[PDB]
Amino acid sequence: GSMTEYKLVVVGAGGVGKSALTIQLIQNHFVDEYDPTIEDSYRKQVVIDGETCLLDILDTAGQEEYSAMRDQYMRTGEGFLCVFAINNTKSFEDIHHYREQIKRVKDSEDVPMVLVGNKSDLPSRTVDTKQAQDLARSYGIPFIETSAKTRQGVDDAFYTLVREIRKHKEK
Amino acid sequence: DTCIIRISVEDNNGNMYKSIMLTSQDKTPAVIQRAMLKHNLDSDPAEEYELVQVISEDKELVIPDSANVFYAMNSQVNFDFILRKK
Ligand SMILES: Nc1nc2c(ncn2[C@@H]2O[C@H](COP(=O)(O)OP(=O)(O)OP(O)(O)=S)[C@@H](O)[C@H]2O)c(=O)[nH]1
Ligand SMILES: [Mg+2]
Repeated sequence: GSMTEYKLVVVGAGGVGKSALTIQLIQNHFVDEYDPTIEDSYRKQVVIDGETCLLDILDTAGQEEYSAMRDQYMRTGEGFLCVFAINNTKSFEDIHHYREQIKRVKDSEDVPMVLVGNKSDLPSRTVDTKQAQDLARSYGIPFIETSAKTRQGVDDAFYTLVREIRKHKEK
Repeated sequence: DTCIIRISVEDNNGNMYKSIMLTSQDKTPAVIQRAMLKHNLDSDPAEEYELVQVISEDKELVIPDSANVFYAMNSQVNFDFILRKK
């Protein structure tokens, strides 16, 4: 065998920062631009709890026009970053629909996932931290606030998702 | 009419590909321009680049510079293309 690879998928409503979070992780880079995604793919070699591994990251469309592609990438993906923006309440309520579609496609009640509240550098939040922490607890998953701009939580969010995958694969 | 194509570049930047939309009316110059924007390529003019379809392990199809892409591409294989400097 060789180095383990983890198929990670970043999902959430349009404009919450899925692509910015991925680009910050992979390239250590941030630019404020409007570039809606259809489907992008990245890779990075990292060390998590001493084990070198390969992250294969799929960055998906938040625009509902591309909603038909979800079934394929949810079958392939091993773990999911469910991203909302802390200044966009509708994106937080949209998390439910993503989670429910993933569970249905994978036919399982416990799929590796992490709840990500992005744009934590911005003022004027509308989703309070406790609300999001309480939802993640009801889902049984980790929660992390992130900023693609300041790098707050970025590595942690992807590393935590890998740890969740590793716990699932043993169970 | 339209379809999704995947565009890669050769830079070791950790990107495997980014997808863009292709229409039956696009010619190669407009596709190269859309690909370059997606990959943040702006220091060169579009004429230095070519668009290349991956057909198999050891065959590629250079899309001609003034062709309709729907007509010139191989519709029978995955829609993966490389954007690279001539
Ligand atoms: N201030 C701040 N801005 C952010 C952050 N993350 C993303 N943005 C900005 O928000 C906008 C949308 O980010 P983007 O990464 O394109 O969203 P997306 O989730 O990929 O959107 P889509 O492809 O599904 S349409 C961009 O302007 C980007 O610069 C962040 O953590 N802090
Ligand atoms: Mg995006």
